Amino acid sequence: AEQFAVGEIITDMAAAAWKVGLPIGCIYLADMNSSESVGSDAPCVVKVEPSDNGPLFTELKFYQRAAKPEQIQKWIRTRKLKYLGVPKYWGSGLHDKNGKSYRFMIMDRFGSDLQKIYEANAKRFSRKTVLQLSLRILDILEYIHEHEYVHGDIKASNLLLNYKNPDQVYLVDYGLAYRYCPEGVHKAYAADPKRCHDGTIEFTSIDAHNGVAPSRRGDLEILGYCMIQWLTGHLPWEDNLKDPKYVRDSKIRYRENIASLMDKCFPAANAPGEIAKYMETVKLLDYTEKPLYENLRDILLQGLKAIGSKDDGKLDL
Ligand SMILES: [Cl-]
Ligand SMILES: [Cl-]
Ligand SMILES: [Cl-]
Ligand SMILES: [Cl-]
Ligand SMILES: [Cl-]
Repeated sequence: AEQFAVGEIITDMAAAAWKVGLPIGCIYLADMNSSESVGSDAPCVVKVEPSDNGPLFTELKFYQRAAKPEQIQKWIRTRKLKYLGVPKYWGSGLHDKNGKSYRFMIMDRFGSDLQKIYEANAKRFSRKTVLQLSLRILDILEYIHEHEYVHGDIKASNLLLNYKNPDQVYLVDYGLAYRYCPEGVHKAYAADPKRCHDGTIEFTSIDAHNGVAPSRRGDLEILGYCMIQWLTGHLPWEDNLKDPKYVRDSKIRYRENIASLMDKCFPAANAPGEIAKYMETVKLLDYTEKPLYENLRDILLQGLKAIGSKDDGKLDL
């Protein structure tokens, strides 16, 4: 069931016209309407799903609320950032084909995901790379958290490079993102019966393991586990992913004793102190507490000093 005729022109709900190209779920290259065919260097994609697909509705709502082009540029200029790794929303609508109803959404097109680059690099990323990636992820999490959402599923496969700049990383996939703070009121410490997702097992938060709705501390903890994975090739619990009980137990005990996480993950002494410090600060957060994002970035910046570097934006990939 091909939802589009290749090269057709579709009009979104604001009457913006787009042309549909080849497939890169169901995701087609896309560009502005013109007499030219959509090419392999197209700047957008169009995602299309049945109109009763829950995840695309959720993601679309996130993008409409938090990823308006002007909204992101405004933030970038005011916070004095080089860029912001939240993808831009370009439009959406309803498409009916073959007696079926579909929803589509136009968004930025990206280059490679980090997971492929990570594997091509024998499952290792330098300390330089990890610190530079993570500073930019903290800009992204600060942004989405300030617009009432948590991601709950940060990982290398959800991190894409700017197609035209290998130093800019973007966080994608908001189909199971969660609105933790609707209208400024924080969700209570409790399960959300509308939410079925626990994140990705190896990286997810102790909160999600405990069956409660994800909050901001959860996102920062997920990034902690990513940083260790990226630096070492491994997480302590990776041999028991099939049992969630085991994964949660190891996570809980290692939070209680961060020095033994450092000893386990970086054998023969020598753990990078900024990672331990980062974890210690995240440990301090209550469920509903606003993180001190700039302090977290500072910690990471001390790491860059230690290695003879600076925040020069170079991902080194
Ligand atoms: Cl805003
Ligand atoms: Cl994750
Ligand atoms: Cl929450
Ligand atoms: Cl929190
Ligand atoms: Cl290995």
